[PDB]
Amino acid sequence: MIEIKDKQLTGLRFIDLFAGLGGFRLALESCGAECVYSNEWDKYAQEVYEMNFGEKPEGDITQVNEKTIPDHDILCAGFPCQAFSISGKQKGFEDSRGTLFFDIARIVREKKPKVVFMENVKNFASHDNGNTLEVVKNTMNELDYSFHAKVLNALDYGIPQKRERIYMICFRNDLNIQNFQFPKPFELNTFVKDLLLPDSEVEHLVIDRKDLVMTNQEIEQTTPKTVRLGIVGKGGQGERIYSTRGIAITLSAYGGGIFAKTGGYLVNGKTRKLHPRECARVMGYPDSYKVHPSTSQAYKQFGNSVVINVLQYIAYNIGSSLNFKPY
DNA sequence: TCCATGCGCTGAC
DNA sequence: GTCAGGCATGG
Ligand SMILES: Nc1ncnc2c1ncn2[C@@H]1O[C@H](CSCC[C@H](N)C(=O)O)[C@@H](O)[C@H]1O
Repeated sequence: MIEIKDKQLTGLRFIDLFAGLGGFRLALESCGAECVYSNEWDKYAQEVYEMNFGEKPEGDITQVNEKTIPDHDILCAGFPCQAFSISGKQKGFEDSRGTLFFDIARIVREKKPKVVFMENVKNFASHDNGNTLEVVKNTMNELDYSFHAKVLNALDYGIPQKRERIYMICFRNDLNIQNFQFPKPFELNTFVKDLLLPDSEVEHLVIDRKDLVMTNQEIEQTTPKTVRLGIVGKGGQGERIYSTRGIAITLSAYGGGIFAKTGGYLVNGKTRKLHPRECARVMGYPDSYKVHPSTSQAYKQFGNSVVINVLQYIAYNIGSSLNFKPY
């Protein structure tokens, strides 16, 4: 994550729904905002969240009485994407994990915050011929909010990872916000190799497959894209090796393959998965953030997480708009 | 709400 | 054609 000099969100309160690792909290707090409520039902996610923030999030949001939630100015929610990912069944709203948005609507209807800040996968904008997005837009409009949505790629915001997500920002109408804008992209100057740990700390992650097949030669010039160098097995998900001179592929939470949830990388002549810490760095998490003791749960959590830097730029712009109150 | 891995198709080219 | 992006099942 980066450092924010002008704390645009100072004095504002927000709630951390579907908290997970707490990426939204890190981002909003870096801007001076105060967290007054968090919710997450995963046991292991609750443990890591408590390790880094000192409090346990409330459980299953579907069984929480919205009136119970503390007044707040901004509602943050990176809700479940498994039902919308192109890698799954795309049942969307017909999936038990695809209805959480309505829980969000339910909370908004009661608390009416100034801002609703949501996140999901890129496919959310196209899912079901765009009906899924329209449903969200209309729901928010009927709740008396403006709706701003855009897919952003982490690689355009200083992070060496290809992670395209849809960001949806909504301002309550009585605030008359007409100047909100998604941050503009900029040149990437950091690559996977620059975030790697020393070889002496990841020897155990090295994988030596006899069926490795180099499909491309290692490049010598860094580039803002994923560069596949080869594959193992049939080359499916988790069986693809990439160059550290390029950017990391998107981290997976439920993915498989021999290089499961991180993908494989060519490092100093050897192929290996990424270490939890490296996963934290590709997600913009500061080295001071404590990862969950179970590496398996750590990979899962980062796979589901958001990129801190992208949320920071957006949070700053939300604040910039809320603070423009000329006479 | 355990950990591991071979898929087996989908969306955007 | 090229390639990035959870489910099912075994222990
Ligand atoms: N009914 C529910 N109540 C509370 N949390 C839920 C839920 N259904 C799913 N979740 C949680 O929703 C999260 C979606 S992924 C969220 C990532 C998070 N924003 C980050 O910063 O790391 C997961 O951690 C998952 O366990």
